[PDB]
Amino acid sequence: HHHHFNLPPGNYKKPKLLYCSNGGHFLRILPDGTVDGTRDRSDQHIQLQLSAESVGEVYIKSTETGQYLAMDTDGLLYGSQTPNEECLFLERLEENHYNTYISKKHAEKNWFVGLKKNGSCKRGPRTHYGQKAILFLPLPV
Repeated sequence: HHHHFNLPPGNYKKPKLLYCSNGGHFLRILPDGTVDGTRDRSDQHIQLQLSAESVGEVYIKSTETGQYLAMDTDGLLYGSQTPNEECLFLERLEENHYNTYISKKHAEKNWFVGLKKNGSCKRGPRTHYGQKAILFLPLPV
């Protein structure tokens, strides 16, 4: 493995919001496949359903649109209509509290899901362990 195996304590029974501490945005997957963040808790595209493919490996799906979160070969997040290898993330505990999501496809590169303070997503190569951008908290919908 390229990464530790500390797992968060939550579960996949309910959908969640993924809140990023960095700028205080919720991860959003828009109908046209765009991925960004918003602080609007009333947005209909921030409700996400996580599911485990293997222990610690997840899909992250928009409940409104059905799209899967995915990271492409240049490190950009996008919404995928179908599950593919780019849609699997290694979900881990971080700093004894937060959830992080590493691209499984790009795990050797340490490419994370992350949000900037201005609510734009991070590109994979601009992410790294230690950043605030990569830290999420799952919140009830």
